This record gives sequence, structure tokens and C-alpha cells, in this order.
Amino acid sequence: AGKKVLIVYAHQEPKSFNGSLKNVAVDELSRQGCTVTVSDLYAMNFEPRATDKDITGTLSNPEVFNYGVETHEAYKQRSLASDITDEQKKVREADLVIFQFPLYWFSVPAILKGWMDRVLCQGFAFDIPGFYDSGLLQGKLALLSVTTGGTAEMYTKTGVNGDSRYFLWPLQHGTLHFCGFKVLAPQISFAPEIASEEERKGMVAAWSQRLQTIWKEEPIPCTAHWHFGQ
Amino acid sequence: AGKKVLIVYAHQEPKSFNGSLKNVAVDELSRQGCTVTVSDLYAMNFEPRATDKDITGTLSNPEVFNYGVETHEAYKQRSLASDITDEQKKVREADLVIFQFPLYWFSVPAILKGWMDRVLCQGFAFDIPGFYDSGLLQGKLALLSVTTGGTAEMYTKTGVNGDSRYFLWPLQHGTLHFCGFKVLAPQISFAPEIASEEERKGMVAAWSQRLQTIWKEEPIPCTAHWHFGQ
Ligand SMILES: Cc1cc2nc3c(=O)[nH]c(=O)nc-3n(C[C@H](O)[C@H](O)[C@H](O)COP(=O)(O)OP(=O)(O)OC[C@H]3O[C@@H](n4cnc5c(N)ncnc54)[C@H](O)[C@@H]3O)c2cc1C
Ligand SMILES: Cc1cc2nc3c(=O)[nH]c(=O)nc-3n(C[C@H](O)[C@H](O)[C@H](O)COP(=O)(O)OP(=O)(O)OC[C@H]3O[C@@H](n4cnc5c(N)ncnc54)[C@H](O)[C@@H]3O)c2cc1C
Ligand SMILES: COc1cc(OC)c2[nH]c(=O)cc(C)c2c1OC
Ligand SMILES: COc1cc(OC)c2[nH]c(=O)cc(C)c2c1OC
Ligand SMILES: [Zn+2]
Ligand SMILES: [Zn+2]
Repeated sequence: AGKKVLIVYAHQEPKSFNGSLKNVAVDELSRQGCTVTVSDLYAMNFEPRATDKDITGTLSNPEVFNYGVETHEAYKQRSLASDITDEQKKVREADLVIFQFPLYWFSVPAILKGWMDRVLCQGFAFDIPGFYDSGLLQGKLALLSVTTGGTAEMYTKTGVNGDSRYFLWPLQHGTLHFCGFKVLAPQISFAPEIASEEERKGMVAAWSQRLQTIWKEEPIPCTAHWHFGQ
Repeated sequence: AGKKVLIVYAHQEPKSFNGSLKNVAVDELSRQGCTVTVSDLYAMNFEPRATDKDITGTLSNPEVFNYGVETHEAYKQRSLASDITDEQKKVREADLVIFQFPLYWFSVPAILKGWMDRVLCQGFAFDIPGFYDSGLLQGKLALLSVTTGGTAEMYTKTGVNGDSRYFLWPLQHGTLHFCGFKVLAPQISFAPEIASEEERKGMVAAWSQRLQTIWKEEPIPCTAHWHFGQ
């Protein structure tokens, strides 16, 4: 029945390590016969700000602007900006969404934060029933593929940065799990810049390798225990 | 001495609950005789995207664009875009920085994430070495004044969202502490959209009342234990 993959990609430089990782995911998932689409946010000059431009025609309450309410009603009334709905159509059709980004301040770059803020609107991604286990994107897989400046040692529990999993919580749980995604284990490529050449080649190779059996994987249990506990 | 306060404010609607919490801070700090400046991000149409437009000089490596490297050298050389250096002057002069924002996906709205990505560059906010307790903003205070959709109850260890302190980690530790700020306890105003008129007025006056004695507070111990316990 085939599978559709969306890669949401947030790097300014096509020759970057992130670009290589995105390119390998494209090469390998396309080799398997999957339908692959990439949202190259910087190349699209993707709008990160949540503003009233995100609603076309006339606001639900033009006196006091409430982004959440107005985007909810806009979704229901098919009245959202086309950049947003173009993205929601790719997500709707995806079986798997991979986010490929460098870690910026223990989180996603603002351009990709703006994608999550604007694309994952109430009525599309969640509503009152239909959050966490029940969220509107249930059935879909999501996966963070993150590159870091810090070596793997810095990201241990008693290290300076604390555990990798500590920063994962707002993205995996607060965002992806909230919307119904099952979350595969994050791919974390530690510290590509302090190399080496061969060691960079090796991390790109390992991601490609993992993508081979991505469809065999089980989701993580997306829990406070998984992130912080023992 | 007296003191300088910068409020970095991220809400689209001046009549909003965020609007009121920013306005009471300006009013109370101004009443005390403090110097007060507000960076009203949406009104400034503040650029959230980290791009090569943020550097105007000869790039250190114009064949492969690396945002961290290029902004660090642009800072030393003074070729950063001026919107960034305008913010930096505000932070440099400040004794206290307050971030006033609605929680968006367990984090800051993208427009304010872009402020942290672009303004807190290497050379200015931190160096290597020169971070966490050696951060370049040592001696300044910071405070997150966050509003939520979820109730206090929802943000407890056994509630749907887990403890409120879990989502504070990337912002308090990975960003502010990393830059050397001493972090004051977060002001979290839970679920104003749900709350009654009296409860909302109550939340605004509790912030006003807290600001009366802010200069007397000790910072939090910004550690994994404060954040996750326990
Ligand atoms: C605003 C900001 C905030 C940040 N916050 C954090 C943080 O909170 N925590 C943290 O750890 N880090 C942080 N960083 C560091 C950041 O996460 C790293 O800079 C980034 O992940 C490096 O990945 P890259 O793709 O840009 O590396 P690149 O510099 O693009 O790649 C490294 C090398 O790989 C080469 N390359 C590309 N493809 C290949 C290939 N196939 N094989 C071999 N070599 C290849 C490149 O040419 C380059 O020499 C931050 C950086 C910035 C700018
Ligand atoms: C993209 C997105 C992501 C989100 N992610 C999360 C999340 O991860 N977790 C979560 O909990 N929530 C989330 N939310 C919900 C969001 O945090 C809240 O909607 C926001 O915190 C509420 O603050 P506000 O200023 O917008 O409230 P408002 O809607 O502006 O205020 C509520 C009421 O208070 C009134 N008010 C204004 N001033 C005063 C005053 N002086 N005295 C008394 N009343 C006053 C207003 O008139 C209004 O009637 C998200 C929302 C969006 C849009
Ligand atoms: C803002 O840039 C940041 C922020 C960080 O932590 C918050 C970082 N932590 C690390 O362990 C290693 C690096 C390199 C790093 C970094 O820049 C390269
Ligand atoms: C995407 O918007 C979000 C995301 C959330 O958690 C991620 C939320 N959690 C809550 O507890 C309560 C609310 C209102 C909420 C919210 O607004 C609808
Ligand atoms: Zn979860
Ligand atoms: Zn800390």
C-alpha cells in the first residue's frame, strides 16, 4: 500500500551536515519505493510568526485578536493562509514525519518552531477530545533527527547540559505526542563540527542504515518516566 | 542604583492577558523609579529566522554557511544586522530581563525563540569557554513570566502535561543559565481563559505585588534537581 514520508527540514546551507542527513533520508526512502516530500523551511522563507495574516477574509473577532481561537475557526471555515494549509495537506497525507534540524537552545530553530506553532492548529492536530493518545494525528509516526554542538558526554544526567531526553520533552511529548503521533526514538547526531571527516561519514551512514528498517521500529513510550525517570 | 529592566514581550494583542501582565510590570517598575524598556516583538515585526541576512560583512566561509561561526565573527567585527545589535544594547544595559509570553507548545512562541536564537550570539551572551556560571551575562537576572492554556492541576507530575518545571528546562537552564543569567523563579499565570474575572484580576495583582519585592528575591538553583526532583 506504500508509505508517504514528509521531512520538515531546517537548515540554511545545502552542504551542511543537516543537509547531508536530509539528502540521505531522501535517497534511502526513495530507494525503498516510499513517497517522499521535503519542506525546506529556509528555502521556502517559511513565516514563523503567529499573526492575523494567518487568517484570510474576516476575523471571528476583529476587536480582540486571539490567535488560537481565530486559527481554530479559520481551520473549520477553510479560511487559513495557504502556506499553512499547504503544510497541513503534506502532514495529513504523511505516514511518517521526520524533522531534521540542528539543536538551537535545547530546542528547534525558530523557523521550525513557527512551523509547529502555525501548522499544528486546533481542529487539525488536536482538540478537546483528541490529544495525547487520542490526538488528531493518531496513526502517524514522527521522528526527531537532531544534530548538536555538544559531544554525547555533555548530554548525560550529571553532565553540564543534563540528559538529552530532558530537552526532548517539549518536542516529543508536549508537541508530537500531544497531536497523536507515535514517536520513534530520536536520531541524535552528536557534534559533527568537531569531526572527524571519517566520523562525519560514519554518522551519515548510520542514519541511512537505520532508515532501512524504520518501518519495523516500535514507538518509544512517550512518558515523563521515559524522559526524566529511572 | 537604580536598576534597568528589559521586558521582552511576545503577544499580538494589547488587550490580552499577556498585555495586561506586561503593562502592570511597566507600571510597577516605573512606580519604583526603575528604568524600563519593552521590546514588543510582534509590533516590531521582529525577524525570527536565523539567516545569512544577519551578517553584512565578508563571510568567514562564503562557500559553506555556518550560522554560529558567521554570527560570532560578525559580532567581533561589528557586521551583525542592526536589529540584533539594537536588542543586544538593551540586554547589555539591563540588570533584569523579563520575558512575558503565552506558552506555545511547552515553549516560547517562535517570534521570541528567534529573539533568543539571533540575539544571544557567541561573543555576546557566551563564549567557549564562558558559559553557564561563566556566561557573559553573569550578574544579570532573568525571569520567565509565562501564561498557559492548561491549569495548575494539569501541570503537576500526575496531571496530563507533567510538572510545569519540566518545560522550563530548555529556557531556564539551556538558554538563560547557559548565558550566565541568574534565574528568578518563574511567574506562571495558569489558564486565564478558563479563570473568572476575579481570578484573572487576582493573577495580575499577584504579579504586581510580587514585583514590589523582586529586588529582594534570590535566584532558583537552576539545576536538574530543581527541575525534575524527586
Ligand atoms: C543559535 C544556535 C543555538 C545553538 N544551541 C545549541 C544547543 O542548545 N546545544 C548544542 O549542543 N548546540 C547548540 N548549537 C550548536 C548547533 O546545534 C550545531 O552548530 C549544529 O548542530 C552543527 O550541525 P550542522 O549541520 O550545522 O554542522 P555543519 O557545520 O554544517 O557540519 C559539520 C561538517 O560536516 C561537513 N559535512 C556536510 N555533509 C557531510 C558528509 N556527508 N560527510 C562528512 N562531512 C559532511 C560540513 O561541510 C562541515 O564541515 C547552537 C547553534 C546555534 C547557531
Ligand atoms: C500555537 C499555540 C500553542 C499553544 N501551546 C500551549 C501549550 O503548549 N500548553 C498550554 O497550556 N497552552 C498552550 N497554548 C494556549 C496558550 O498558552 C494560552 O492561550 C495563552 O497562555 C493565554 O494567554 P492570553 O494572553 O492569550 O489570554 P487572553 O485570551 O488574552 O486572556 C483571557 C481573558 O483575560 C482577559 N484579560 C485581559 N486583561 C485582563 C486584566 N487586566 N484583568 C482581567 N482579565 C484580563 C482577556 O480579556 C480575556 O478575556 C497554545 C496556544 C497557541 C496559540
Ligand atoms: C547557543 O549555542 C550553543 C548552546 C549550547 O547549549 C545551550 C551548546 N552546548 C554545547 O554543549 C556545545 C555547544 C557548541 C553549544 C552551542 O554552540 C555551538
Ligand atoms: C497547542 O495548544 C495547546 C497545547 C497544549 O499542550 C501541548 C495545551 N495544554 C493544556 O493543558 C491546555 C491547553 C489549552 C493547551 C493548548 O491550547 C489549546
Ligand atoms: Zn509523551
Ligand atoms: Zn541551570
